[PDB]
Amino acid sequence: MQRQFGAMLQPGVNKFSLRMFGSQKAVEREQERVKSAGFWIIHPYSDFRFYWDLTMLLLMVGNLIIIPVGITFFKDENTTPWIVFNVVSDTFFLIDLVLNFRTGIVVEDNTEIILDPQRIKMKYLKSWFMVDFISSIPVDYIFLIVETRIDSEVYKTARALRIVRFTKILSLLRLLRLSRLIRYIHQWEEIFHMTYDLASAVVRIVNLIGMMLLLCHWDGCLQFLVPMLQDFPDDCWVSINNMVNNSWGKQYSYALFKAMSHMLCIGYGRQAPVGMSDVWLTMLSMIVGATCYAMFIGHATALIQSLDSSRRQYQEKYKQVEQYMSFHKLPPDTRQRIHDYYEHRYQGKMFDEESILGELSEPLREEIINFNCRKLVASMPLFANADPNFVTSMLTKLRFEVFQPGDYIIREGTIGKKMYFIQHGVVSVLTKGNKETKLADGSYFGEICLLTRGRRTASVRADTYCRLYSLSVDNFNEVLEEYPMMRRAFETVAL
Amino acid sequence: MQRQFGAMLQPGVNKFSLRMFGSQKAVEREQERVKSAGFWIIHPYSDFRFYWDLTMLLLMVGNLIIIPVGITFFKDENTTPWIVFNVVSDTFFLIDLVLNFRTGIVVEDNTEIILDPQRIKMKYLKSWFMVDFISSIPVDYIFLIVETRIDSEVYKTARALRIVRFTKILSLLRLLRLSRLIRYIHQWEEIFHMTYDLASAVVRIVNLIGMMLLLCHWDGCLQFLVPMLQDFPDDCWVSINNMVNNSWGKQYSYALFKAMSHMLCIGYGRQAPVGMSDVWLTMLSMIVGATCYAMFIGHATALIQSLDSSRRQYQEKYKQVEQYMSFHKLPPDTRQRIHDYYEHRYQGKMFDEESILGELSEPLREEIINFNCRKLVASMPLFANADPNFVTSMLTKLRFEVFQPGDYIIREGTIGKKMYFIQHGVVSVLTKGNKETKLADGSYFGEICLLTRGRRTASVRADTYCRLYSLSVDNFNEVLEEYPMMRRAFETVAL
Amino acid sequence: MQRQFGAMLQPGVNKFSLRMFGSQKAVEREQERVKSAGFWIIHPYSDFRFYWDLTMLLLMVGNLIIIPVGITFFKDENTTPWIVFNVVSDTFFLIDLVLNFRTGIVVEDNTEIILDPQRIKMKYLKSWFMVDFISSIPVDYIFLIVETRIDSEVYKTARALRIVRFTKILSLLRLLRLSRLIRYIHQWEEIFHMTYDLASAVVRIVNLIGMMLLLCHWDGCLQFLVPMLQDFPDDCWVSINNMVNNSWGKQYSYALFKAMSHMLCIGYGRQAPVGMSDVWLTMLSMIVGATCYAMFIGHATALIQSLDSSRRQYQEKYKQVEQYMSFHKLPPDTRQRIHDYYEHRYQGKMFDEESILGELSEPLREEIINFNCRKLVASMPLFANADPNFVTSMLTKLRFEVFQPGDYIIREGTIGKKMYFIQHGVVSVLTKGNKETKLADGSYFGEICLLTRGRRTASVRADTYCRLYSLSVDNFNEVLEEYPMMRRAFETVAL
Amino acid sequence: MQRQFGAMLQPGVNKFSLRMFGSQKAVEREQERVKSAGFWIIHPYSDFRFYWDLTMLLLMVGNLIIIPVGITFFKDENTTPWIVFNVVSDTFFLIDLVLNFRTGIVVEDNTEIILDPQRIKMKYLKSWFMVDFISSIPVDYIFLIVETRIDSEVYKTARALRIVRFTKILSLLRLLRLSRLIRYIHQWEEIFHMTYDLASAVVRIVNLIGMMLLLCHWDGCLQFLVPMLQDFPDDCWVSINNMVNNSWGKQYSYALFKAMSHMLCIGYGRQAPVGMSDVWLTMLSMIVGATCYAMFIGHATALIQSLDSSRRQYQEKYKQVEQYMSFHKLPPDTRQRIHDYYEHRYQGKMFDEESILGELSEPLREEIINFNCRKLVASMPLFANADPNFVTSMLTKLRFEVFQPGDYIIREGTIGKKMYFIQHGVVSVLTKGNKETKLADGSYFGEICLLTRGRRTASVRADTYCRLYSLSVDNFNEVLEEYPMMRRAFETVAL
Repeated sequence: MQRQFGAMLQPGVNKFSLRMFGSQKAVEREQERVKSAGFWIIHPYSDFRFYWDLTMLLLMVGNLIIIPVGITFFKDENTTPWIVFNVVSDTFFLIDLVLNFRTGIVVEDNTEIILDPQRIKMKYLKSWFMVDFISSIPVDYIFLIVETRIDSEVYKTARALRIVRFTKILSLLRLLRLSRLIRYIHQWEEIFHMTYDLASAVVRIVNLIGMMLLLCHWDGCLQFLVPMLQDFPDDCWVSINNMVNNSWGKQYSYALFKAMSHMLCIGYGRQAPVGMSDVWLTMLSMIVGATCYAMFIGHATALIQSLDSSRRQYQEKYKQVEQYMSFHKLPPDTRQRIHDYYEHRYQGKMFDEESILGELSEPLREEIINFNCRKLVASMPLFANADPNFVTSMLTKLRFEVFQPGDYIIREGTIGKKMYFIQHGVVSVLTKGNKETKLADGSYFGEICLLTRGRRTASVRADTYCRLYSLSVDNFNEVLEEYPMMRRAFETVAL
Repeated sequence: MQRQFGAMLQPGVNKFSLRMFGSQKAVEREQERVKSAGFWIIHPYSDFRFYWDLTMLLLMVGNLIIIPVGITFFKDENTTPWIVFNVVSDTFFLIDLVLNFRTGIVVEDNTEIILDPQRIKMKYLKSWFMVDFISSIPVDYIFLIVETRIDSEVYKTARALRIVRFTKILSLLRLLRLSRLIRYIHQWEEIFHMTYDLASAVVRIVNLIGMMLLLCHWDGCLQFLVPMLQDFPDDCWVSINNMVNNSWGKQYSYALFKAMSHMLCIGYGRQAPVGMSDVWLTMLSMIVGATCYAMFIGHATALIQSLDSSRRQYQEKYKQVEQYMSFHKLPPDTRQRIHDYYEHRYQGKMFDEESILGELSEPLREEIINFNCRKLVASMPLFANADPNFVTSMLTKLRFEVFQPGDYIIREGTIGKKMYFIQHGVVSVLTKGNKETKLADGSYFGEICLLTRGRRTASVRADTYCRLYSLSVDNFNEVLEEYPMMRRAFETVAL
Repeated sequence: MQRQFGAMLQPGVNKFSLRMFGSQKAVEREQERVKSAGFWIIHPYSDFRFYWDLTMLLLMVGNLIIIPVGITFFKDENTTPWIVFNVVSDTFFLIDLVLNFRTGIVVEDNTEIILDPQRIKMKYLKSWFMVDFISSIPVDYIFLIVETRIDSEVYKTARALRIVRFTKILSLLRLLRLSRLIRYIHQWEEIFHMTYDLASAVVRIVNLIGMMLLLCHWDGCLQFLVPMLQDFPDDCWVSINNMVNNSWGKQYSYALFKAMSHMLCIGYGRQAPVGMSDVWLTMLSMIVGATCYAMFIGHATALIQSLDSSRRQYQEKYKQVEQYMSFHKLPPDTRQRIHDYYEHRYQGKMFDEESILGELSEPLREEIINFNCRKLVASMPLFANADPNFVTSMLTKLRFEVFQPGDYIIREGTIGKKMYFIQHGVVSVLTKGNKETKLADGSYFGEICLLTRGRRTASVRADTYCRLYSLSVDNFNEVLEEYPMMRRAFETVAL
Repeated sequence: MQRQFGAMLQPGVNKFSLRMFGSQKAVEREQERVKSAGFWIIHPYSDFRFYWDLTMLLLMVGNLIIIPVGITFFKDENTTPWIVFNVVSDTFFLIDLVLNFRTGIVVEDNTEIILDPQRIKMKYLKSWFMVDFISSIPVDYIFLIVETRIDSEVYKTARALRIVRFTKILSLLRLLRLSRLIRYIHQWEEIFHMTYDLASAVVRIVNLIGMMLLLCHWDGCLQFLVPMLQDFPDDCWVSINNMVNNSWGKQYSYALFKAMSHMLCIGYGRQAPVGMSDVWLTMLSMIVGATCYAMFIGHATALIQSLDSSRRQYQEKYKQVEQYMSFHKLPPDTRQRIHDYYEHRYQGKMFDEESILGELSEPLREEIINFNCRKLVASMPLFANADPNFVTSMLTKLRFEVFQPGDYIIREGTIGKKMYFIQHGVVSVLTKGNKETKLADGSYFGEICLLTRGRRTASVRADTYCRLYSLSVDNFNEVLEEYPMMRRAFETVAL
């Protein structure tokens, strides 16, 4: 299958490519730009790069956990499965270092992914080649093989002891795979922000919890490593606690306890540090742990301030309204009225209807307005015998309004300028002759002033917290400007 | 009373139901939807569900406090009132587990509360049945009765010791009632946000203080439990402190001290942990306590940033104005003038008058404007002999303005465009002939240019920080457009 | 002087009364409302209430510091200057308790200060009378005198030892003066927010530092008090450290060290607590100190987020612009252009010119616009021979604009719509015949299209980051609408 | 070179001077104001002041690190290179104190840098002369020389021991160079905010990390100094740890460990403090360290809340939209539609197109609109045969719109009001006769209603997430108002 390998390196059409490049035609143009690049160029949004980086993350986490425990706590680090594990890992990392010479580079300074095979080489050499080249090759086995090639009988004096100490130091160059771990996790978390829309504070605090666990683990390995390379002098914390000859589990547990004690701000180990190794290592672990815990408090605060943002914005708005009422020295009755109005208008959380209906497109706006109000405008017989385009063009002019119980919605004797549709609540129509009718949901009132443009003949008082839709006369005239046939029909039926 | 039991399960008309469903008719429709559901379906907004969940919270808090202390610190946990307490509690929790098969489920993805008796079953089995079924039945007494049914003489060897240890482990399955505690507290705190409008940061920090006390209590019980199940070896913290045979109060006090020491970032107990049980338990308590204390700092910061939000927004606005003055390199005299203006305009706290008067309804706007200005427009004799509808339609066009002492409010010789009403402050009218009159609160000036639309004939200088209301000529013409009779009356009286 | 005492109780005219009540007439009305209240009613904004509360704060701070140290660390608390100090203090506090029956109460629910002498009595009894009545009277000396009146020879048995312990407990009822301390400090800090405009975060963090010092001091006194009332048993921290018989300075130093160690998250004292007194007292001090330190981190964060608010808002705006450029996939050259434009437009800090000039009054707006631009519009000979009212009405229509070097400010061949005035920068005018002139500060260009309304005849390219003022043709026509004489003059001179 | 020295003191034309003073002419005016000031006045924005302050910072950091270690840990502080180092340092600081009498003072209350040689003297004496005069002169060597001049044989009794103690105390007056360090670092960091636009939180947290390291270093020196001046009594921490006679490296390491332990909230040293020196010094270090660490948590939180500000603002906006959908009780299908629309409109991050295009200048707006849309309007044959000024004036009226798949972009039978250009996506044109054509990127539709102003004849449905540009009929008429020749050409070609 010489075509399937060429297909997997190219960025396939998925949710991510359609969201990045915009159209399917742009993704096909990107596939053609990968095709015209050269000999087997890997695009960093493909499927092969994804599954390869997934296997590399599942290998790097295991390497960064297993390798310091294998180096520091065990004495003979030349057993057969340990060498097998290191050689298999370094084989995968050399394969990844070769494949980095064929992967495109996503630059955040443009929308142009670099696919020039010479320019990716001249960028990867100038950016991240030295770290990956150190962390890929087994420098310790190179030093061991070269030292035994120089002297096959090197174990005569205590110089071979220094060779073993320097082997254990050079084998910590495999901890520079953290750079590739960080660069792969950021590169795929940006993609998963683009696709799935997860909260940014959750992602950053998961990243920080991962780094805190990894640094606590490395510091716990380090505070046993440095007394181990000094052959456990009588002032290190290992020999003071008489735990030189315990099992490696107890050594790792108590060392990780020292690291976590100086990380989460508790302290100490058994006693205070004594030797000059332990004092400076404890100060290093204290600096690293206090920095990581301060950043954890920062990410937790940024997470908590995004949980109730709408209700927080509501309370900021209502404190501004409290200041407005205090500035003009309003009586407390009106303050109770305004408080009840904001409790029954926004229901404790802030939203701006005008900006939200402005940001939406046209069919979503029409769909929301239809679902809200077409069941109400169908109940009026002036509108059921008209153009559906007239109704659709008229529904945009409705305004949502809220009235408290006791309010005069329509005061009798004024110029009628608005027509009201009832969504929720019960109103009372007072007319002359001491007649008081009740209107409820799905009803309407104030329609004579729309047609005739006269004055008010009856009062309307709200009895509950009424949610109403309003239609002005001027907006109705603007709707009649485009539809003159229904205007002439209203002129004839008005006769 | 076969009708009262059917009435209490249905959501009664209260402040909460009227605020959720909107109208009383919608609440009656919800009552009919509960009635047409099936055999005795409980609606989760009712009164019976409220008093039942209140009794369950008052039982769960007592259970989660008493049960770990009864398990870990006491030896013979088969005394009579302890068994009575457990059986009465588990009877109530089985009754609650049965009643969960008849409670509706409030889904936050819609406004449709599920009342289908088969769909609530198929949702509760797929969501939260296993946890409540474990935490309801006394699994420990089942294991004890079944073990004694298998072997009535099981106390011969030390196998019964293992049976008692496993009984004390299985009796901690009653601590999964925390799930029902959390789900009931969130479900009723959402309702009490809807009704009473309490600050969200206060509610969340009370929730966090509750969880911190409960986790400190459970960790204090755990750090005595795990050395107790190992029959107190000579490396646990209990036998090192020689407090195996103290009273249970001293044991609980010092264990809760260890838990709270590793929670509020202090440490340690007496000495550092020694055995492998204590090291990993101390690391667990350190992780839990550091996480809870970091979240406490986060909630405290989110609480503190909501206390002076209006004054903080004022200071952000004034720092923007300081940058505006620094950008155009204004002289310091004008900077002192602008500083005094913002001190005497907003009085240290930010509020936007135009947006607030826009967000309100029509009668509240009319009520605020009447209380502010009808005592001022009644003092002008041009307006006392006019339509009250004219005055009411004109009062909307007033604008609030503030002038510093030394300002020329009206400069003589310009086109008169505004008319000013005095709320607070004393102004000086300078005219020709070196005549300087003083005007004060309730007075007015600049009314000749409203009627005649000519030019200015006298200067007006502010002597104090004057709060004034202004009325433009163009807005007055717009008010006269709708009321032509008062316009003709002003034409006749102007003659 | 029977008039001076009546004058000092009334709120004098100062910066504070003029800012609260608005006008001097309102302050005189408040003085008349104090006069018509009754027999010597004290207004809480007066001068006497200020100097009285100042002396009470300077007495309460001394009492709350001296009294616990005198109670806990000294044995014979019946020496003569100690009794003199307590009697003089309690005399002042009884005088303050009497004067609280004549002080008005500032209610935050209205702008109406209560001055009814019966209603202030019925509010002060229902609000804060019990705490002040306990903290005012010397309950310890009452108990001592009554106990010696009951039995004059009470020192026979060890019952008098219990009497002395109960005397030292009852003498801590003087620590309820903290309520009056808090209520006076909030009441005058609100007034000093109103007058002097100090940052709110600074005031709240000074309040919190005061409470942290006072609670650390009280906890240090308490952790010596409770072992002292138990006659120093052999498990308290005092007898373990062999510091029962040291001087009181060393006892207070080490006790305050224990309190501050459990406050600022360090711990412990010498060893872990042992007795059941010390364990629960250490847990109490840990809870209080961890709460106070978490609130200190919260107030420090709220202080730090208000230091660079303008530059933070600038960076939020520029990150939105970076997202806008990333969304339309703009080339990097235009991104560098937009970056240079925002560096040379806002200079790293956000300010909105239109909203700031809208919020100001009319003379400040005229003063800023005159200082910015009258030196520029005087240099044009079309405007120096015109009405100063014409210039003043025209200057409002100028717009501030910024052009990068390389930009074509005027492109030749278009419809001339704007006229440009130069504030800063050097532009190049290119015309036909390959002629390139340089214009600099105080010059102007594009004035022929203002008069004639034709087309462009020469190009203008910016050579530096030019700050310019612009004047449109349509705004110039709007200025000519009100001033027809200068329009006719421009018609004649244009001929 | 008598001219080069006069040139270097004057502010040269660079990026900073051109950004501050605005124009090169203003910088030449500032050079003339420096020239007409007096005898060799140094301007604080020059090059000489920059390189001088750079050498002073590189000297002050070395002095504040070396001087306390040389004072506290070494016994004979009169060796030759130590005296050479102090005399060379104090010579440079006296030269700097002389040069402060010739440096201008940048005042933040205006844009006028003070260059009056008498007024800079009378400001520097009243502001910062005493601190710099103490920190410049070697007060310790003055006291030593004067004491030996008074008595040449002063080493007879133990009074010379007191002289040496007082010499080591007075030699800590060189630590008042911290004032000049802070005043130089703020003065140049303001300038580097003006030039290079680095994030403010990064700069403030680097400043705080510097102060935390310096205060930890000084506290570590102090907690050895105060036991050293008491000749190491048997209750200090030095003699308890038996480390009086160790090397100075071990003493400094363990003292810095005590300071850092009480700074990063860990504690203690070996044991608790015992003597009254150590208790109060430990309380001082605890207060300083807890304050610095709380400010570090504050700066870290302010840094973290500025990292994802755009995505945070997007999530706040979408939570407001979730509240809007919950308020009107929309069905979940429309909620999924609105969620998909905001995922495909803003792509997870908030930006406001209208405000951003309003804030830009005219050529940047034209350049962005040309790059977005001139490749689209060139493909329409109605526009390729027209004025390029017509196209340039018309391109401003395009609006960016986004449609979901399934939406009817054009519904057949309505009044045609808009014309649509396709940027991304594939649409389907349905017409009568069951004909369905596909249009893609670079195509256009709905142009007949622009010319004729009739009704719709075919439906257009979106099949993908289409990004379109729209052009209304009314905006097209407004474009034709200014260009009547192309309007007449469209009238003729429309025939």
